[PDB]
Parts: sequence; C-alpha cells; structure tokens
Amino acid sequence: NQEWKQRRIQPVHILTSVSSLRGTRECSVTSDLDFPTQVIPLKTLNAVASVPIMYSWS
Amino acid sequence: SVNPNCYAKVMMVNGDHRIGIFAKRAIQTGEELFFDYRYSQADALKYVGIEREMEIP
Amino acid sequence: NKRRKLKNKRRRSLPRPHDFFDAQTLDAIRHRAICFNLSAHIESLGKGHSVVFHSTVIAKRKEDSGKIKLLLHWMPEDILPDVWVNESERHQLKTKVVHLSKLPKDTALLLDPNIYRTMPQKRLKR
Amino acid sequence: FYQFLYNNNTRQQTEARDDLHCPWCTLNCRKLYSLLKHLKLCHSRFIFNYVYHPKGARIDVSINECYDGSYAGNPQDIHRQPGFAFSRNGPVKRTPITHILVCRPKRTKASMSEFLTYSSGHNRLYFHSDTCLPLRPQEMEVDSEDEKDPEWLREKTITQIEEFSDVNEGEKEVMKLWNLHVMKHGFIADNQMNHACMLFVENYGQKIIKKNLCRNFMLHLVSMHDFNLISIMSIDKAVTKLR
Amino acid sequence: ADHELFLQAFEKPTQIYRFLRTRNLIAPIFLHRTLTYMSHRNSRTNIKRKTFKVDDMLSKVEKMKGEQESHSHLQLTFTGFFHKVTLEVLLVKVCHKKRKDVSCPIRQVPTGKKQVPLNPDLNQTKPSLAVSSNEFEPSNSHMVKSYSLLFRVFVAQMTVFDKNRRLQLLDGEYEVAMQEMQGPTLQFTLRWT
Amino acid sequence: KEAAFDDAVEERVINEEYKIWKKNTPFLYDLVMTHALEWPSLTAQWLPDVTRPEGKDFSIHRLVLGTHTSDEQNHLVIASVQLPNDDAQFGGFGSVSGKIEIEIKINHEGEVNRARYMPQNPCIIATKTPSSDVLVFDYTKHPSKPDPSGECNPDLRLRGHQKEGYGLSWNPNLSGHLLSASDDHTICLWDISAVPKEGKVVDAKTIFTGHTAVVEDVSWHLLHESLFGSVADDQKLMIWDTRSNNTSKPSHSVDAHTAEVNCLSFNPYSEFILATGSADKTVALWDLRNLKLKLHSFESHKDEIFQVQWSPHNETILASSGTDRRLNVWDLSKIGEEQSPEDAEDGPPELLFIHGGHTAKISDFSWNPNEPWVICSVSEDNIMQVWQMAENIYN
Amino acid sequence: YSFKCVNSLKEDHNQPLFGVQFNWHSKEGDPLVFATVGSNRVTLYECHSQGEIRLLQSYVDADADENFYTCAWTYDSNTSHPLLAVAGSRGIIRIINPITMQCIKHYVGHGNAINELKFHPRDPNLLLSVSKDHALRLWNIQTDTLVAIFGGVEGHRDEVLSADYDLLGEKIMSCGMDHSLKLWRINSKRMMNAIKESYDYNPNKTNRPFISQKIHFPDFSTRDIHRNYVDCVRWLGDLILSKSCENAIVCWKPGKMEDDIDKIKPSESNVTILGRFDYSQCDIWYMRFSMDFWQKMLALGNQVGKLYVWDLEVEDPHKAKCTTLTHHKCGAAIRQTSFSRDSSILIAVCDDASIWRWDRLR
Repeated sequence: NQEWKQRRIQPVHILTSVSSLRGTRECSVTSDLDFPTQVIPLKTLNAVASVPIMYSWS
Repeated sequence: SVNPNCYAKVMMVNGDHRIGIFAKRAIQTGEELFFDYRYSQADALKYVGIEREMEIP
Repeated sequence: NKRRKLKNKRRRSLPRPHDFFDAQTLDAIRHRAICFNLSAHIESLGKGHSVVFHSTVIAKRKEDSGKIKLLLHWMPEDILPDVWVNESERHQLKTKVVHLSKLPKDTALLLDPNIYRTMPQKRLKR
Repeated sequence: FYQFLYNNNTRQQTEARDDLHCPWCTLNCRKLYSLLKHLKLCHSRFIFNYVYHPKGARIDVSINECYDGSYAGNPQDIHRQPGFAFSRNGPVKRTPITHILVCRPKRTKASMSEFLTYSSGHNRLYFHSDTCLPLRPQEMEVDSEDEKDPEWLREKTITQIEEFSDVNEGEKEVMKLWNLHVMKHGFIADNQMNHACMLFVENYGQKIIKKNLCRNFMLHLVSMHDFNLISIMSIDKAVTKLR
Repeated sequence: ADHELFLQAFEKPTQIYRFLRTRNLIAPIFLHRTLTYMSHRNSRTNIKRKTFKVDDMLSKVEKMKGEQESHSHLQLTFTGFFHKVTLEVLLVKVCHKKRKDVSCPIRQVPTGKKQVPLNPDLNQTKPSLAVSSNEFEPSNSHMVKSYSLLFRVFVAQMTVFDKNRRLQLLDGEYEVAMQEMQGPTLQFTLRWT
Repeated sequence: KEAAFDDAVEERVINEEYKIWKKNTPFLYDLVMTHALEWPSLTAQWLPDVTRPEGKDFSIHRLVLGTHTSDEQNHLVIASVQLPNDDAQFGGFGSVSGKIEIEIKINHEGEVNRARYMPQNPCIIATKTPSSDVLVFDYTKHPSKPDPSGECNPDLRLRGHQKEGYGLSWNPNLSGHLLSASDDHTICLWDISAVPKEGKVVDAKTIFTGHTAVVEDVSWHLLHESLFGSVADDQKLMIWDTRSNNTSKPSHSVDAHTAEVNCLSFNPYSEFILATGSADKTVALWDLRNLKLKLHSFESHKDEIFQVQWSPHNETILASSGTDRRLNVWDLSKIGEEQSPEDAEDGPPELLFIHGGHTAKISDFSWNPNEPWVICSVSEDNIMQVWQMAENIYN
Repeated sequence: YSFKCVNSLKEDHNQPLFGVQFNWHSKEGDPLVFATVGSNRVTLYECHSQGEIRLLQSYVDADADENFYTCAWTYDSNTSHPLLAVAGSRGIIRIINPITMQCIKHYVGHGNAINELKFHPRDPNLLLSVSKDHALRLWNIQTDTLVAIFGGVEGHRDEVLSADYDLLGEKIMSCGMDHSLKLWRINSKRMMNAIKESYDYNPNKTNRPFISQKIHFPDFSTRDIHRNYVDCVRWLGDLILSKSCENAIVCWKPGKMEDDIDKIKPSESNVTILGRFDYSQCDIWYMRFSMDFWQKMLALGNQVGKLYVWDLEVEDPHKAKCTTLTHHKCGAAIRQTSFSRDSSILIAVCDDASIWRWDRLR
C-alpha cells in the first residue's frame, strides 16, 4: 500500500460525443432502483485476426 | 489429402518400429504437406471430408 | 500445362480467409459521405455521377455600354474559380450541374482528401 | 430487371434506368456482352448471373460469400501493431515472391454463350512452431526450433533419476551426466560409444574430479566391458585423461 | 423476411462501391477506352508515321494568335459605401506549393486605405484616387499563382488574374459586397493611368 | 489524429485498388510477370544484350539492380528473367521450374542513387551512392557470389562531387565520358578511357557551376557528344556545350515549369525533340531550335514525376511514372486529334495508355531493346512488374 | 457482516455478464470506479454517495462475435494512465487505455478461450494469461514480448481457469478442471534473468528472436482436495483457499502445518486441509469470488442470487459463523463478485445483465 500511495493515478474521464461517428450505437443502461436510467453511445473496438485453435505441446 | 504429394510408411529401425514420411513426387519451395490418413471413406467424410481440388475438364 | 483452364481451378469450398475491411471505418465513411452529400448532392441530385452548383452573386459590374456583368459564386466553396457572367445569364445558371470528369484538377483534393492521399505526407525520403 | 436474393427468404427487384447502363459505375455499356463483362470484373465483391426476361434480359445478383477481399501486400504488415503496421518508411525484409497470371490472353469473340495463377515462391507468413508466434522473414534459417535434444526432456529425465531409491547419490549422479551427453549427441552404433567415452572423459574429466565420482565412474566403465561395448585399451586412456 | 435487414447486409458492399466510383471517376486505375469490349472508344488507328517537327510551326501560330499584353498601372476611384467608418484595402499574393511545404504559401501586403464615410448614400462629398504601380509582373506570375485583393472596414476578397493568362477585370464599374468577421457593399470603378 | 485515421482508411482503399486492377489485368494486359524482392532497389535497368533461346519461347533477359536496407549490408545485384517470346505456347506458359532467378551480388555502400552501364562497354557500370564517390563496378571481373567479408571493390570509382546527388548519363559517342549531378550545385565529368592505374579513385575531369540550386539531372545528347544539358530544382533546365569557355555560363537556358523539375530525356530518333516532366504533375517538351516556346504539355498525372524516357523503336511514344503510383503513356501523333466524348471523358487524345497496378509507389520503370512493348518497373513494395500492353491499342 | 443493497443497476443488453473489477491502483480522493465486461461490451462505473452510480465510458466489440470472459485493470508507469486488459472466447487480449480513447496493444498467440486475466502485484508490465489451451503464457506489455511459459508438457492435461499471485508476487498458484493444484515460484533465479532481458529486448537490435522459457515443473501438485470441479482458488497469505462445484469452501496449506511453501519441493505430495466454510445451492462451476484489499473481508455469491459473506478475523472454520445475506430481487444467477478498495462498498453482478450494489453500515 505504501507504493500505491506514491503512484499518482489519473482520474477517470467521461465520454464525449463523436461528430464523425454519430451513427454509433447507444445503450441505455437501466437502473433497477429509483435512480434514472442512464444512456451512453457505444464505441467499436479494434478488429484483429484469429489463429486456429490448438493445444499446448512440446 | 486423398492424392497428397507426400505419403506415410511405417519403417522398422534398431528394434523400434517408427513411421517414416516421404514425398510421393518432386516438390518445390513452399508447398504445403499432405498425407493420406488411410481411414474409412465414411470416416474420411467424418473427419477429413475436405480435399480442395476439382476436376479440370 | 497446355490444357490449363481459367483461374477458377482452386476448390469447391474453403474456410473464410478473413476480411481486410473494418466496420468502424465504414461508419466514419458513411457519415463523411452523408455530410458530403448534404453539400454536393451526388447521390440525390447528381444521380451518383454529377454535382449541383447553386449560384450566388458576389459583385455587380457595369461597363460603359449596357453590358452588366455579375461575378458568380457557388455554395460548395470548393467550386471552380468565380467567373463573370451577364445579367442575361442570371436565372439561367442558378443551378449548374457538372460531371465528375469535367471537375478541375485541384478540386479533387478539396471535395475529399481520401480521393487521393499522398502517402509520403512529407519529405521523409525520396 | 435486377434481382436481389437472400436465400430467397427475402427478395427485392429493380427495373433498368435506361438499357445498357451500369448501376454502380454509371458506365454506358452499349452492349449486352460489355454489360456482363463490366459487372463481373468491376464488382467482384458481388456475383452476377443471367436469368432472362420476357423482354430478354434480367439480372440476379448476390454477395460473394468467398470473396477474395483481403490484404495482398506483405503478409507481415497485418500482424504489426497499429502505428507500426503499414509504416512504409523504410525497407522491410520479405521472402521473394513470384506469380504469373497471363500466359496469353484468350481474346475470344464476344458471345452470350461464353458464360453459364501460376504462383511460385512463398505466399503466406509462417508462425513459430514452438510457441504459435509470428516468425519474421529475417530468420527463415535459424528457425529449426529443434535439436538433438529438446530442453524439457533433460529436466524431465533427471527428475525420474532422483525417483529411484536403491541407488546412492554418488552412483545416482553418474547416471545423470552419462545419459545427458548421450542424448546430447544421439549415438546409435557400437563404433560411437568406444569413441564417445574418450570424448566424454575429456569433456568433463575435470568436473569428475570436483564431484568425486572418479571411482564410481570406473565401475560404470567396468559394466561397459561386461556389455562387450568397450575395448581393453579404452579403459587405459580414460585413466590417463582422468589423471 | 424484412427487406430492412436484407438491405442491411448489402449497404457495406454498396457504399464501398459508391465511394469507389467517386474516387475512380476522378482517379482511375485503368483507362476505360482501352477496354476490348468497348473498342468504339479510341477506334482510330495509330498513325506513327506522323511527323512531330510541325509542332513548332503549329504552336508558333498559336502564340502569334495568342500574343498577350495588359494595360499600364491600375487606377481606381472611390464611391459611396452602402449599409443599413473608414475602409481599408489589402493586396495578397498566392504562390504554388513546392516540394518541402505541406501547403501552398500565401503572402499579404497593405496597398492603401480611404476615409469612407458612414454609409454615404448620395450627395455626400465633393473624387478620391488610389494609385497602383506595376506591382503585378508576368515573370513573377510565372513562378507564383495569380494575385488577389482583400478588403477591410468586415471582410471581402477579389482576385485579379487567371491561369488562362488573361486579365479578369477591366476599366468597368465594380460594386463588391461585404461580409463581417445585399449587406454592406463598396462601389468603385477601375482605369489605367 | 484525423490525418493518421484517414491514412489507415487509405490502406483499405489502396488494397481495393490493387484488387480492381488485378482482376481486370488479364483482359487489358497481354503479359503479367510479378516478382517480389527481399530488399528495395532504387534503380533498375535492362542489360543491352539479350539472347533468345532456339525453340524456347522464354527469352533469356537479365536486369541490373541495386539494394537498399535499414541497417544491413547492401549488394549490387543482377537478376535474370525468362519471358515468353511466343504466346501460342500455353506452369501456365512454360516449365514448372520457374523463369526468374538471381545470379549476381556485389557488396554495396549505402543505397544506389543511380546506376547505368557504359554504352561502349556494358560490363562496366557506375553507381551513385550517398557517399560522394561514384562506385564503378565490372561484374565480369568481380565474383558473382557476394563476398561475406564485407569489403567492397568499386574499382575505378569517380571523385569530384563533394556530396551525394542524383543524375547519371554516359556519353553515347565519347567512350568513358559521363555526367553526374550532386547537391553541390555542380556537375562533374570523368574520362574513363584516359584513366591510368592512378589509385582506384578517379577525380572529376571537368566541373560545371551553372545552376544556382541543387542540380539533379544532366544528360548528353543521344546523337551529339558535344551537346549536353542539365536540370535542377531551380525549375529551369540548363543547356551546355563542350569547350564553351566558362563552365558557369550556359549556351542556352529556359524555365521548365512552375515547380521542381528533375528528369530529362532526349529523343533517340529525332535530333530536335526534348521531353521533360516536372513535379507539378506536368510533362512537357521543347525543341533545340525553339526554347522560348513550349510545344505541348501533359497533365494527366496526379502528383510528382521524376522518371522520363523514350520508347525503343517507337519515336512517337513517351512514358512517365511518378509518386502518384500512375504511369502514363502518351501518343505524340495523336496530340489534339478529334475524339468521341467517351474518349474525352477518359483522357486526352495524345494520352495513349495508363498503368497503375501496384500497391506501393514506383520510382523507376524501364523497357529493353528488342522489346518495345514490355516495361519493367520498380515499386516501393519490392515488387518487380513486367507487363505488355495489348496490340489492339496500336493496331 | 454489516451490509445492505444500496444500489442496483442492469445492462439493457440483457446479455450474460462476466468478470468485474475495481480500480485498486488508485489514489486517495480518486473516483471510485469499477469495470464490467459482458459478451462483447466493456464498461466502467463509479460508485457515488446515496447509492448513486453514474454511467461511464462503455465500448463494444463490434467485430469479434465472442463472449468476453476475463478483465483486469492495468497501470502504465510511463504516462501514469490507468489501463485495463480484456479477453474472452477468442482468447485475444485487448488492453484499453481510457485516456487515449482506444486500445493499441494487441496480443494474440493463445489458442482457445482465455479464462484468466490478472496482473503481477509489483510490475504492471507483466500479465500472465490462462486459456483453454492449458497455457500459462505471460506477456510483457510494456515491451510487447512473450515471457516464460509455465505448465506445458508436464502441466495440466486439462483446462486451467484459476490462477493467483501472492501478495508479493512470490509464487503463482493455479488450478483447473484437472483438479491438479500446481504452483510455480516466481523467485526462480532463472526467470528473473529472462525477466531482466525481457524488459530491454528489442528485435531490431539483433536478428536473434526472443527466447521465452518453457516451464513444466510446479513447486507442488495434488488432486486429493476435490472430487468435483474446482472453480476458484486464491492466495490466502501462506494458505491456499479453494472453491468447487461441491458447495464446500476448503482452505489448505501444503504438506504438514510446519511445512513452509517456499521450503517445499516439487516432489512433495502431502496436504494440510483446514477450510470448512461449506455452502449450498451453487453446484454450477464458472463462479468467481473476490476479496477485499486488506485480505480481511470475504463475500461469496450464489447461483440463486444469495450472498455468502465471511471474515478473516479470529472467526475460523472451526465453527464457521457465517453471515448469509440475501436479496429477494437478486436471485437469478450471481456470475461475478468484486470488492472495492475498502470494506464498505461491494459490487455484485447477476447473470441477467443486472448489477447489485451493497454497502456496509460501518
């Protein structure tokens, strides 16, 4: 915990709108309690290839 | 493959049976290796039903 | 092989070789084209092969004779340079349509940089 | 008429906006053969077929399921990290590649009835056999990834060496380095072990002094002649190297 | 099923080809007139025997027909500003993009000013002249793009020369509109003395 | 950043451009021959002597190339290729043993800025390098197999330029005479025929100081040994003549274009014709008699060009390729000729053919004698492209 | 023991949810942000006063049609920016930095689905991943090199899912469906040598590609702990906790009581069983529990949405004085549980895309 004290940590930043990606999906995360339901636009993740499945061996 | 460029034959060496692998025909750089599993035709489509080569005519 | 046929002699079926294109860039291109269509109307008014130019007068010019000339300007602002036309040409060139092949050389980069990107982008080397 | 198909479950059709005109490339084909040839080549991402009409021409199209759409440059570029992929800022080592696609163009006469790759060298990138990792072209030669004796076997066998109980440690270590050097070289015949022991005794004879197995090793050599595998004078030379 | 999802599978190939046509019709990959199945284009035979020394004579006649000169030393009067404060005028020079720069350079110089009244309509004052020398130069215009002018009071712009080696303006009367940061406008006429 | 984002989008587009060309290539090009190199070569050139085997369509051709690398060793490489002289013989055209190979490698310093062979002795070549000395090799004398010792033997190299540069041109008449250009704003000349065993490094025979900027091209007259000219980034090509007193004053000079000009090419058949490209997407031409007046201009290019040469056995054909990944062929006999609107929408009548079938940029393209219709090109992607246009374009 | 459900949320995607983690690598006064991964969605939330939980940035895997399985926060010393790596059915690692908006480090090479993401306590540049290929491959993120691989030929003949670093990153305990309880010592002199050159290797310096080590010998192994599928184990200081389908909680230490973990040999086979906090109605595997930052407060979910809470005070399984919390609404299926960096706030996630927050009456 001592080093955790030393290491400065950047606080979280909220999402911002994208003009070039106005067509992105938006999800409205429901609140089960009295709190209002909150929505935020989605962001497409990276596209990567795939390697066929195999098992470790020597 | 059903007509692979390489085959499989058990050999017998120094008191221990092993299986040697040899190419049926002349091979050049970069060719992928194939060999016949010698399974039943029902098992062939059951396991190795892909061959990737049609007839030319 | 003297009997070699066309290029289609590979297989009857194969697993997918994976696509090189990405979905996220498609949305960016779509919205880039959406705003591009809002100012050029290629897909709507030009039928995908033409662009409409809405005329606008910057200055009015009068000669010693009855020759009254107007310097035309057009809405997209990536247009051909302003030209002088007479008042008789007004209300006639209000909506000018120009084919893609007739566009000037410089306007190619102005409408969309992605039409041709000079991949060096700088003098890293020759 | 242009027809769109999705397994026939859902279907859409359109009508020609003037005849002999490309819908996508806006090219005035002016010929039925030219229209089909333009569609097949300019739009390989789709498929094109002729299904006939009461007037005579109707087109049905669909998505190319096995479309060859993929990268065609250096295969190593794709797996590079973003910001390093497609660098194009310096030389990149790659295996030589040669393809031939045209021996002679057919140049056959245009006809409706006409309708219904000499590669060489390396084509695709290869991965590290040991660890499924991308292998760069710069090491197409040192990449054997195999030798006379893979490492893990050595640690595997020595663990089994200490399993045995009725063998003293002094006579247990003599088991180890003997078998290790054998699998180091993989001898097969009688000629070798007569030479190999001389090779071995000089290889680690000083190490034999430190571990104080000189006399234990002598009994090993005694067993060797019991196996008829060693000669008389080979025993003599061993002591000469030993001391 | 619904054609909305039927279409949904197909826009991505369709929009790509829509984007490809726009780029291809501007930056082609191949010549459409070299197509064998559309051979009516470029159907003319290639007569290689045609001589090429005649180009000097043919183009010499073009220059004799196309000999160009311009009046000399622009001059202009001032006329009342119209709007529902003084005005300033600037001259700008445009140059083409060279090898090293990312974009074409542009340089500006001040050409003068005038005490324009507060929207002078009619019968305002007793006639003012701005003098321009031979600042334009055909030799310089061979190395740089055509010049233009800026107007400040409130912004406006006006260009003087074209790539066709012909002068756009002349001794006529001119009324240029004004933007800020129909509407404000300025009136003047040009001459050469 | 958006600049980086759009570059990534272009990579998909560039990949799609290759896909479109390759599919349409067999029906627009009569010959397809692509080879990928292990390392880039800035310049390539066909050796003048070509042999056609009897009864075999694959003609024996060979190429001279350099090597570029990140930090490794560069080599002077000569490679040979077999190309079908007969089309009626349908691998797909010949044996499955392959028809292209590598035979020569000689240790090289830096990267080959420019390399050409002596017309009177093709066995001897001169190589421009980032180092000031112009390396000279004779592949007959030097071993074919590269020497792993790392030592290089550029025997009889040329000195005289203080720093590196671009530009190389042998004298077609004077044996052993070559013009070179550098960033020194100077032009250096050598006389190989007069070189004794002086010390394996030859100094410049004559130094010219005409241009006020970095000189990048210089060439002798293809028919006259006395006449030669040079071009620089001053956008103004400079005409010279031998024995003309001061080496700083020209015989003639004129501005070429509105941007940098770094490529020159004399007509081998017409004594009067000079064609010059430019960085401002323009290729133009002039006359020896008429310098003040430009005969014609070409504008179908999209970006910078620095490679121009005159087609063999064809006086009416000029071609050029540049950084726009486009190669444009022009018909001089078709300048200003009337054409259909479908011809105008594709290009000017003087435009003969356009080829752009390559992912990375091309900085070099070259044909060979006895083969007026096939041209090899050098791409940044190590790809060697050999292709021949259909006869239907030229009857 | 003292807890109550103060906040409850639910994803509108209605997809089954997966691993949830809290930003332990934080600072005092930093936002109390925790993260959540669904099938293809990755999202984070911050707990606030009065049970408020404002929604934060959420991304979607629109390309890989696979179910994310594990995720864990990440730190960069260079930019002082927090990060987070995720993986799932395809077994490819995506590590997103919220500050840069995207992910740049891509890691492929594993085989079948990755079922473990968990970083070294000391070096944030080190991440060992466990997948269905039985691989314990570790990635040096900062250098983007493969690190020494454990297990392999002599490792688990079956899939592994559970792995844990100890408090100091001294040893790595792991197990899978195999029921084999194997651990490997980080303090092995050989691997730090590889670790050292790992941090400074560059393929551009020399042609010789990096040589990751392969390891096939645990410090200890056993299979007598569970006759049913073990699904959770954690480092309990010098002890080893375990969870299995049998609804029993068993902590244990190797060998006898006096046998130290670091002094033990691979050849050892004795085990000392000491945990008895059994439970019920959670017979299904793939469950995952969590611990507090100080290794004091233990909470376990259930298939029926119930809570199974314990402490590490003098309370010991000698009598197992449990505190079985339960929420009537939260009863469908608890997939993942995660403590905050305190004993006050806890985040509970149900399978039905719903999130239940419980807070302590401290």
